[PDB]
Amino acid sequence: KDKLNPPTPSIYLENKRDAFFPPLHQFCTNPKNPVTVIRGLAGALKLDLGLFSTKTLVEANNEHMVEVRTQLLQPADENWDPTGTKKIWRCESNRSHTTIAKYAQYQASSFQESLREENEKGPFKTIKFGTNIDLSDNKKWKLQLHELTKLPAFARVVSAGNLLTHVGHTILGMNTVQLYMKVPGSRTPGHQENNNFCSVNINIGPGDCEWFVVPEDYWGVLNDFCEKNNLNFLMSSWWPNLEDLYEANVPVYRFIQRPGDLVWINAGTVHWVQAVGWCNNIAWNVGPLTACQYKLAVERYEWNKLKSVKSPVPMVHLSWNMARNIKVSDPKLFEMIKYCLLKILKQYQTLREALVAAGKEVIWHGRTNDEPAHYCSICEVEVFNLLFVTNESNTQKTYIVHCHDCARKTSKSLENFVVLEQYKMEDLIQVYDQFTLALSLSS
Ligand SMILES: O=C(O)CCNc1cc(N2CCc3ccccc3CC2)nc(-c2ccccn2)n1
Ligand SMILES: [Fe+2]
Ligand SMILES: [Zn+2]
Repeated sequence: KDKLNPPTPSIYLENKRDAFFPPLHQFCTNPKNPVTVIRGLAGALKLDLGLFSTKTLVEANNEHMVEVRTQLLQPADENWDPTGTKKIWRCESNRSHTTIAKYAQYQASSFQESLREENEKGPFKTIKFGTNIDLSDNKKWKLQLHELTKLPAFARVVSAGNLLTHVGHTILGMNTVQLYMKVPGSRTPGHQENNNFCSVNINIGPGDCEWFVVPEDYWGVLNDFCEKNNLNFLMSSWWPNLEDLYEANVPVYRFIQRPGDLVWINAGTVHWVQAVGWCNNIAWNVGPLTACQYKLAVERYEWNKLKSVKSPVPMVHLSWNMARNIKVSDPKLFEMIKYCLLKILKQYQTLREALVAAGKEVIWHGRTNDEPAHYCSICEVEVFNLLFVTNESNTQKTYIVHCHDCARKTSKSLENFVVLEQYKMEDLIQVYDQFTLALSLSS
């Protein structure tokens, strides 16, 4: 069908007025739009993309680390097995490190080589993709990060309407900017974002990228394809065969992102990308305050536990911060948060009471103000409030956190552990009790 090749939701911007017009924000965060391409965004805001050019990056921080992915240059929208015999999803890629200076030299020489060749099944040539360049340090990237404060609020790295701002600590690559340096054929394999959070991606240019997008509600079909073909959906590198998807009645959105175009990847949207030319891209996550975002983040948080994968967004910690600090006025979002908090509060009460009835002391430990969420050092599950720490780590004040189950598996009666409490019961009950739906007259 044509229903399987739907048009891309696309907003065409001319000026600042268009960029700050509230229907834009609403269009991006509408769950019916799996992706939104905001064309002409950088030009409309007079954003200086030059601050993210390879030449500028090399001058700024020439020894900055780059995670190199070495890949094969595959034809068009396809992915062939090493031998060029059949199309497959798997596309593993070896990792190494280099610096911005060294990668720049390669990106530039690759272009010169192409010019010289233009004046002259596979097997395929090898290319290198410069990935995951960490732009978190404001003292190294001051002008770069400042330029991105010119965006409308809903798309910024930091804003009051961004759940990731309410986490209250850094989640590298989500509430900090990552940069990608590309040559033609550089591929971002298929995935969903961490905990299904929206992503913002700006192409710096000078060349284009081609994007492939599948709506969130078809992710199970792709997960099933992965399980059938011995791939881990979450953790392996795969490039979907478009003929498999068409045969499975999965719609695929496909489009070109030109320099200065902003791509909004909506919550839980499955996507993959290839560079058509030589370009750089910048990206980060945003978590709009909508029922759909919160729900999908919680679903993936729980799915991650079943798949034994760490959630980079600590959804327990975040939910308590939301209750302390955000006046929520959408009834649907409100009820989801309230439901989650009650579950958390009740499981904590059940556990705390079992510990006390077993004669185990609970030690008042408290918390530092900007202290991150904790995860179990063994199984990597988020641990909230009651921290299980060995007698030795407690004495040494390293406070290495375990969850209850992992502690119990190590030390049957918890004789090797102390139990540390970061929040008083009465304080958590109050935050819950005082978290009520705020009235807003708007839709
Ligand atoms: O191509 C762009 O402009 C966007 C790149 N986006 C990426 C890029 C990226 N990587 C670079 C591409 C790549 C190439 C080859 C193998 C693996 C990977 C994954 C890491 N990883 C992720 C990622 C990872 C975990 C959760 C959410 N997102 N996203
Ligand atoms: Fe990503
Ligand atoms: Zn554990």
